[PDB]
Amino acid sequence: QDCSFQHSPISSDFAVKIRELSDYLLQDYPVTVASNLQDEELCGGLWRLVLAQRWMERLKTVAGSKMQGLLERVNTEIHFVTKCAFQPPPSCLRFVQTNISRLLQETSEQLVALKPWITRQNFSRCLELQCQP
Amino acid sequence: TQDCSFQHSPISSDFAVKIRELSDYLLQDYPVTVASNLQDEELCGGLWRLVLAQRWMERLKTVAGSKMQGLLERVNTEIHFVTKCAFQPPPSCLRFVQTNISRLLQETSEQLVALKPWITRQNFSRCLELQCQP
Amino acid sequence: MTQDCSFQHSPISSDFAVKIRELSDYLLQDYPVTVASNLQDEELCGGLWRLVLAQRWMERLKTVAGSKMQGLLERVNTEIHFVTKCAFQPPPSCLRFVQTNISRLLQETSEQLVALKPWITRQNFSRCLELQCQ
Amino acid sequence: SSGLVPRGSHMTQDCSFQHSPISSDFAVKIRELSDYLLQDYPVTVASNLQDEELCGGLWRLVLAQRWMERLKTVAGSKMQGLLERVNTEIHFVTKCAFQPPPSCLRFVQTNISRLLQETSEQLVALKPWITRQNFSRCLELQCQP
Amino acid sequence: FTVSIRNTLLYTLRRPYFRKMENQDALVCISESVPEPIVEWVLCDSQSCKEESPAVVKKEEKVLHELFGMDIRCCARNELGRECTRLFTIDLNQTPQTTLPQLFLKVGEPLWIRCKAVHVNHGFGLTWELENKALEEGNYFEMSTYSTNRTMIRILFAFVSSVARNDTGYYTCSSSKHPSQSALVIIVEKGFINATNSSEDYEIDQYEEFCFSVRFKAYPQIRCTWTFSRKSFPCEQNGYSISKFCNHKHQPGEYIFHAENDDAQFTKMFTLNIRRKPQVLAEASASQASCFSDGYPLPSWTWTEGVWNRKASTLN
Amino acid sequence: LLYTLRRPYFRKMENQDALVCISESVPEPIVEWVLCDESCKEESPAVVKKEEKVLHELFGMDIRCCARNELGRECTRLFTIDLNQTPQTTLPQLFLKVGEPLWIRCKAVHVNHGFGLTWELENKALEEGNYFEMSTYSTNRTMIRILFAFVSSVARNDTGYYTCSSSKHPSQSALVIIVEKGFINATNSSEDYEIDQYEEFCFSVRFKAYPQIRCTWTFSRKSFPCEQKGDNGYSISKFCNHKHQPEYIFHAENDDAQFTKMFTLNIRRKPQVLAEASASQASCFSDGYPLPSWTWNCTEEITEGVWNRKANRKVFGQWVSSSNMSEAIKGFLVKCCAYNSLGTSCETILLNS
Amino acid sequence: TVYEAAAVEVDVSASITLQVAPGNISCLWVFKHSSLNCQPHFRGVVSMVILKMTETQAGEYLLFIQSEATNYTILFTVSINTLLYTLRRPYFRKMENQDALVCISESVPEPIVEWVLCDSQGEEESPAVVKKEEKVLHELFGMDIRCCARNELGRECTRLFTIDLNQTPQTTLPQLFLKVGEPLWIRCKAVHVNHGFGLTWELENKLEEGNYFEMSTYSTNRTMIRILFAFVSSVARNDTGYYTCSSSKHPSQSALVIIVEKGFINATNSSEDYEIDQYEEFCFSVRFKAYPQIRCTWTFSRKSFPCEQKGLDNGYSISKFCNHKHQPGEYIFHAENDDAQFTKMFTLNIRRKPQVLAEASASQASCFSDGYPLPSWTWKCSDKSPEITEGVWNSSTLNMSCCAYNSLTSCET
Amino acid sequence: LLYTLRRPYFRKMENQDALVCISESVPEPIVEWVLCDSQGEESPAVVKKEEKVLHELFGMDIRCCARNELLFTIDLNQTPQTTLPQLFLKVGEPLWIRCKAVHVNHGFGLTWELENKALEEGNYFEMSTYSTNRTMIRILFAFVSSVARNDTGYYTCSSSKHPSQSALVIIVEKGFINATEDYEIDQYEEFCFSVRFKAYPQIRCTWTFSRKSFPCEQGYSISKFCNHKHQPGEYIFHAENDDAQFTKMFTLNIRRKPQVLAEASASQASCFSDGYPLPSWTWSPNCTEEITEGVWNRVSSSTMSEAIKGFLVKCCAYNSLGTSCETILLNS
Ligand SMILES: *[C@@H]1O[C@H](CO)[C@@H](O[C@@H]2O[C@H](CO)[C@@H](O)[C@H](O)[C@H]2NC(C)=O)[C@H](O)[C@H]1NC(C)=O
Ligand SMILES: *[C@@H]1O[C@H](CO)[C@@H](O)[C@H](O)[C@H]1NC(C)=O
Ligand SMILES: *[C@@H]1O[C@H](CO)[C@@H](O)[C@H](O)[C@H]1NC(C)=O
Ligand SMILES: *[C@@H]1O[C@H](CO)[C@@H](O)[C@H](O)[C@H]1NC(C)=O
Ligand SMILES: *[C@@H]1O[C@H](CO)[C@@H](O)[C@H](O)[C@H]1NC(C)=O
Repeated sequence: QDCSFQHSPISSDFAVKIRELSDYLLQDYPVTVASNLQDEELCGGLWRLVLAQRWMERLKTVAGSKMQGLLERVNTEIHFVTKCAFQPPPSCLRFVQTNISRLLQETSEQLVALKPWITRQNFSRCLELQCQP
Repeated sequence: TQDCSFQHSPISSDFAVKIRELSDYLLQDYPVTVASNLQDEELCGGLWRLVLAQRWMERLKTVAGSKMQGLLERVNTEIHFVTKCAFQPPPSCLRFVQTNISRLLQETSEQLVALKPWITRQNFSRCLELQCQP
Repeated sequence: MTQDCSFQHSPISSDFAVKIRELSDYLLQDYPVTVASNLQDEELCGGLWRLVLAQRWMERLKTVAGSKMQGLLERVNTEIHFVTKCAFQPPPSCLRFVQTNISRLLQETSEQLVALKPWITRQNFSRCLELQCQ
Repeated sequence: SSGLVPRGSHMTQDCSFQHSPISSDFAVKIRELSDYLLQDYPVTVASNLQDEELCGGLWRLVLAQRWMERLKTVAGSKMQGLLERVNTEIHFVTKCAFQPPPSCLRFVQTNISRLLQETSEQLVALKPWITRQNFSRCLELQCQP
Repeated sequence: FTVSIRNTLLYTLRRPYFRKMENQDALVCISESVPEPIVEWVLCDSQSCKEESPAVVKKEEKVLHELFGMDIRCCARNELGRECTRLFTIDLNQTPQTTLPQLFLKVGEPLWIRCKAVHVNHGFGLTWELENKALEEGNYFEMSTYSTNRTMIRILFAFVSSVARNDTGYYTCSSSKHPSQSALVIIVEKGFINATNSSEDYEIDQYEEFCFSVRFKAYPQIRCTWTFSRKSFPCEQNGYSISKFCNHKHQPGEYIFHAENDDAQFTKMFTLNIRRKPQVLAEASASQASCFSDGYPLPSWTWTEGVWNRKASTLN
Repeated sequence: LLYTLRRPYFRKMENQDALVCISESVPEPIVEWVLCDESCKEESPAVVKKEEKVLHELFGMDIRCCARNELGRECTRLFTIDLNQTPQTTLPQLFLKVGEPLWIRCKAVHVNHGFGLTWELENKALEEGNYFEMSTYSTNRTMIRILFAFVSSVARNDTGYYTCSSSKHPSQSALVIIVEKGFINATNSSEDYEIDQYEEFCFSVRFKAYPQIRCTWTFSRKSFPCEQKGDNGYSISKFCNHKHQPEYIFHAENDDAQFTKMFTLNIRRKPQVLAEASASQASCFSDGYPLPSWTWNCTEEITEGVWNRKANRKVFGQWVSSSNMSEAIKGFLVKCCAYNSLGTSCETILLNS
Repeated sequence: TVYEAAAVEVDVSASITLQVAPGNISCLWVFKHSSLNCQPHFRGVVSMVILKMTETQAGEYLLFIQSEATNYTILFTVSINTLLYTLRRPYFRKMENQDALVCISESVPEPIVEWVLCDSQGEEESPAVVKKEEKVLHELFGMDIRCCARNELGRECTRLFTIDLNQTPQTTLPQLFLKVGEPLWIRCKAVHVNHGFGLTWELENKLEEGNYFEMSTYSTNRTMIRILFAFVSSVARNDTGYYTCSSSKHPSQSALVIIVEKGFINATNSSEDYEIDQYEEFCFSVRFKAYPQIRCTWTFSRKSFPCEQKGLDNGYSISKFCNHKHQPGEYIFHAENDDAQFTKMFTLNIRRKPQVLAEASASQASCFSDGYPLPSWTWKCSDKSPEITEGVWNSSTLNMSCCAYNSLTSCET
Repeated sequence: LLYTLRRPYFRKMENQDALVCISESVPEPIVEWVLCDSQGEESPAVVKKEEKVLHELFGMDIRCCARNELLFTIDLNQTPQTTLPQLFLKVGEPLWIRCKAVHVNHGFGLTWELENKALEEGNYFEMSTYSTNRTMIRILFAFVSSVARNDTGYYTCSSSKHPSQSALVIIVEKGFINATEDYEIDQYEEFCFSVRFKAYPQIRCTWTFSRKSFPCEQGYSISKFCNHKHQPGEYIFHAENDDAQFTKMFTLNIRRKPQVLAEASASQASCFSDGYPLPSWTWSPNCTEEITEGVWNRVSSSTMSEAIKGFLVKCCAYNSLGTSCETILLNS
């Protein structure tokens, strides 16, 4: 199932929803980031957003009534990655423990860099996550 | 010689509300610690654990966001009275076990409830030295 | 099937005890880290499971370390980084951790590598991927 | 009294510095120690020190100094040197007979990074006054209530 | 299947009363009325605008848990209108009021006196004294909460299920860190309106600034009306309450003030103001004992040839 | 000093995607951005005010700059086209003087983010430096989108029909009318009115005028201001405090235009015939009514004897007037009647010296 | 306790002096079983001067001090032995306890044993090379590892033979020579990313258990270096052969081991006699393959100058000499090692310019005299006014009882 | 890194307690600060730091160098190098004198003084740092923006735990060279020509002879020249700075050893030629000892008589280093 966005799914006020979630988070809560994702100028940020998105769902299950709303509001900002049939992570994909503050900061950076290209590129080859050989 | 007693009750009536409000913004599986080998004397037990829970509220404030700092401090005020007493530093034999912050908050609430009817009737002078279980 | 773990060539270096003594020279020995309290007695997976956990600690420590301390941690992290070559499953819910000194964690890590050195290339560690509780 | 001055009947409290004990390169020795420290190591700072525009920074430096000694005992061979080098920067506080902390003094757990940062700022603010003020009344640490 | 909103035409709106919920420390507003009313708790600050929400807050719940705060009052609203009962408070922090507050209530009603004191640390107590004598176990309760810095607010409430002559008297609250403030409780057998009425008639000049006044100590809060000729206007209703009326418009006549509560009534008649004026006029030439000169002048002097007819506004 | 209060104008901040309010005045004014939510902003509890230069949260129902200095308060509302909402004035018209900046925000709300927005000047594409689009999320994964269209300084070239269409919404449009100087268009005609005696009557004036006019309802000397309220398109000003008093002139004017409308008023009352009077050898009655018409055994027959009626001897001053000799020949009691639309009334006089 | 030590060697029965915060720092000399008073001078220097080094003088000489310590003791060993001096090159032996090497260099007097590890041409001659005098080396990884012994005779060094599989393929199969009995040491280093790679030695291709061992360590960003070195306790003819190392992620590099029964110098002397060309940019050369690095000397007339005994990229070392200064004669190259000697005679005949007649003699006939390498003269009669005539004789002089013929002269008869 | 174009000057950075090197030159040069661990030297073991702004002003030998191929210290802790050091400068130049003192505890001060008088507020600044155990080093610099005759004088630094050491400042004119000959040696002696001079600024020197000019290894500074090659003649030393010049002529001769091999005699007249700096001449039954009275009177040679009787006669040269002779026949 093809992968492209005719209309931009990235909102203009996404950095606000992340700063608001960060204001109620304990910055040293342990989450993970991929350590060996293949160097790919087109799929790179998209693969990490898919992974960051997978974390927003896991976090909602252990969050309190009000924290669930802040997580869901940030989840909506990057939920578009699920519109695509991204294949399950390969066996070779390794993850490294990081602070939730680092995950949120990187997520913001990935959305900024992806903003000017999200509607101009065909992301069909990104559906298979690749490891660096 | 160092004494520890409360003429007027330091436990507020709405403490369970400030804990439910903090818990609403917390990730329940955040790792904190609880003492694994506290001697558990019928008078000092809850007080020792509140001292330890209090020590955690300070550590948490240092890594909390602007608004989370206020929720922590508001729960810290509910159990801050334990610092009115000269509690000695934990002994070398005290071991700690990792637990969820939800478990720490729940236990703290339980300790305050059970301590509420006795906080002003008992002399806690012997609680200043934290003791290890046999 | 759930098999995928063995080393044809020994990943344990001959100068690993030096990188740990160099880290220890700049660390405050009382700094609180954790060790598993409930790891099943397995004779083959034991040291490997603890090295996986010690490895998990080297990453967490690098995030709160100063410019130069980051290098010492990373240099010890390289000595035990080989555990990540295998798809070790996330820790089970029943795994309990106990607070210990960073000096104890480093000393145990050194001991595990020494005992593991003569067997790392002769054994199949496929069954170690699932950490087990006692 | 362990042998008081035989001239003045109304005590003989003394604590002042004729020559400045604060070095100009103290911020360097603290940044070098901080480079090998785990910033979240737990130390303590006084929570209820009385508001005293003259003794304030001096009391906290005395306390920070007490921490440098405690830390040296649990430090590794090379970390001991970095601690001692920062200890020398604030060791002058021991030239004065500061009385042991009162029973009312409460301490709060803080990061070693916070302790080092405030020690640096206390030395900076104390630098222009260390030789102009009489610190005799600072020998008794005082609490807020 | 049969609960229709088409029934008897009695209808009522009895002011709210208070009752502490079971064991838990929270208050409940019981306001009676034949058409059941909207029960809303309102907590304000240093009050007084009932339609201002940037500091004052309204919470329609019928059960209030956050009893700490400046102006707590319960309000009932149902077809007939809105009757409200304010919770009597004694703030030991608030400056010494040179008035000694008086609390009036009809025998059978529930007495409620909340004592709120704010101290720096928790080290302080609060005590109620029924005229320097012990209070009953089921007549008091203490609540506490933390404020702003490490501040502590303490509440020491005193309550009577159903009052009687026995319960009337001087109540005082003292704190173990604050000055003892007091208030007296006056029990009444049936609503009352006590007003002197010492200004039945008045007199003023053609351009003088004047307002009719009525000072009254009455309970419960009275419904007042200032009527004159036919035109009736409502009113803007120290221990007593003083009602005023200034829109006299220099118009002379009877200005009657009718005020009444649930079990009492009142009516005060205020006669004319009058002013100065010359006003001259000529009457009928065909007349016995003077031709007559009409023209109502002024109350000052009310009206060459002798032997005139009798005058009574017009001189015949 | 030459004190002023020129209405706010808009300029998009060059750095980011946010708008800036440039209101000119002497003395310098209070610049406050007000976001109501509903195209009315009647009260102030639901309404949200944010007095700060440069607005960043441009999403919302009624956005208008507002507030001023010692002179008063001049406001400029941001023209909006909500495709998600019901159609307001069917074909809205936007008027503005040549040189002023045109601003039209197009807002649309859709369930998923899969939808676009486009501006068109009558079936033709828009310039790159004349548009900018923003987007944000709402309620349950909803997406709101705003595609503003802007002109730095308008001219005759820029006048025309603008339309906004969405790739999941119906295309709504609005026409832009550029004006060379201020205007007041109102159906100016000499209007005369006449109320009965107690009926509720209101004077009205419908007008399409730009910029917002300063209006005044003056009569005799007493001048009272107006509720210049604005669904038709034009604004209708009303005046009801007539007090049954019988020329009400409405003078309305803007920066580069003026207007004045004269309204005549009367009170058609039933005739009063109580003014009976008779000199020797001549007798008459005085009738107070807008429509008088006379009539002269006892009081059963009409006498057509002597007359001296009052003709139109009051030009331009026809407001209130009485009306007629009925000369003696034979002496007797005689009745005299006034006639009008609302019936009759009479009085009887004796013919004696 | 604190105690320092130093070695001394007595050179003839001569009178020599021994000297070693300027303040009141107490002194006390402790000679061989006898006490001695002190005289301190100042920074700070104390001395003990002996006149005519007797058999009694030689031995233990201690010097105790006390100022900023309770005891500050020094000790010196004065040796009288006579002429049994030596300087045998360093050898290697792996410390029995762990995986670390030890340098055993034999000599009389005992030498300073210093290990030198420095990067092999990155950018010798110690610009930033690391010298570490320890006699026991543990960090055997990286660079060019060579040990050096230095005694009264001089400095002899033995470099550890390395085979870097990670380094560029050397188009010349290296040869390792060593005398029977000496210890063979061939270290193989291979750098790979991932640590997943093995190393293997083979002499008979197709090695002894106590002749091979491997070490490993990590580099830069998770890189891995592996050392698999082979060692022989005492070599013999049995151990001579082609050794090769192959890696399970690298190309197999090799080197041949040549055992020498005795020390040797093999040099093919070619040309031997030469002639200068006035402007020819020449340098005398000598290519030689010799096991013990030879001590060389270029001597001429009496003036002897040492040589730049550089090594050639073929196996042999080529020594050069260019400071000929166009001076003619015998340039002899004498080179010798521990168990062998060599000498090559290089004749040189430059001149290249005729020198005219000068002597006028009444006795028998006048003389010629010509400074050119092999002139040919003619005797002439057709001088200024006008013939070939005979001239009998006993530079190249000629009695005529004359014009020179060369490739590049004049006279008056 | 030679002192070419305008030599470096110093200026304290207004922002912090650190010094800045301002060296003027056309093309701008490489400005490098060099701090040595000991009194000295240029050997590659000390520390070079090209930064133009130096912050670590504590240390033994601090000096700034301007290159591109176009700090006066008083240590109270240390022993005095010379008896009363002299500092010379041209009017307008900036004076810089750093005083360093090392003490065990921080309880000690440092103070600058002129001839029994205190120093100006904008002419002094002090820094301090810790050493070894818990030692304290202190540097109290004194500085003049632009010197004049007013600023010339004896400056001294005294410490509240150290002995007061001093130095005099001489600041007049714009450049001087103060320096105070014929020589002769035997062909075997090892000799070096010398020149002691106290000069400021650093002089450019040149040792020229015949035409061949060779440069030189330059309280006072002593320049030497030893490549004489036993060649005789005039060796002239020309040294000069920005506002001063100098030239010294050195005559050189060789041993008076006489060579008498140049025998010659015309008929009826005879003489010998003697190659020696100091010749002195001497002219049958006697065994070559009888002196011939003579008729005529007797790098350069010398010459003797007219014939009366014919015979073999010996003639001798005499000098400090003995004699030598040759014999000629009086025939034709
Ligand atoms: C509680 O926090 C505030 C903010 O730091 C401080 O309160 C002020 O303290 C000073 C000194 O006692 C008083 O003069 C002010 O009136 C206080 N203001 C308020 C708003 O409380 C103080 O640091 C803390 N302590 C107290 C007693 O409030
Ligand atoms: C009320 O009055 C009665 C009179 O008999 C008495 O018994 C009772 O104690 C009084 N007090 C209360 C609180 O009821
Ligand atoms: C090893 O060398 C020794 C001595 O040269 C010899 O006796 C032996 O047979 C050799 N063995 C092999 C396997 O080469
Ligand atoms: C050296 O020369 C000798 C003599 O001919 C010969 O026996 C020997 O094999 C040669 N060695 C080498 C390696 O050239
Ligand atoms: C100073 O430090 C050195 C090195 O640690 C030590 O040897 C010396 O004893 C110390 N000085 C004193 C007086 O302790």
